[PDB]
Amino acid sequence: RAYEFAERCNEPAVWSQLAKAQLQKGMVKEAIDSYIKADDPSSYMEVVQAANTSGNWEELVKYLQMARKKARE
Amino acid sequence: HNNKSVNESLNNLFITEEDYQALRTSIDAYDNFDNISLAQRLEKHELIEFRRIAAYLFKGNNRWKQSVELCKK
Repeated sequence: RAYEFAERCNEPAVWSQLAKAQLQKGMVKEAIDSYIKADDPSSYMEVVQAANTSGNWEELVKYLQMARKKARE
Repeated sequence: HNNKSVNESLNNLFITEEDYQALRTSIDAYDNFDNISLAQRLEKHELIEFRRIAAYLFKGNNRWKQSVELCKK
């Protein structure tokens, strides 16, 4: 239901909450799609920490490439 | 008054009566119902108008790149 409610509306906060929920549920692969539509570079440390728990180095590359254009760190 | 149960009952009655005009009026005037289950039920009604209304609901739920592939059949 949360995915459909997020598809109905359009707000980066909802996608950020969905990403936090997926991280709490351990869905690293589904957490990148929750940041692509949100473009939120924050909380990248937790995403990187959770990426080590499950090898998903195919979508995190695009997430970091998009965050590079938002926070030059 | 946009009641969820009343909307669902009217949609079920329109499905039973094979009506798609009052269904169009209901989906255009009100949206307090589960569009996904209704679309999944309409796409299996073997009629063209029902699957068109299902694709309309799918595009109204901002489910882009999905309703087009569904109606492509």
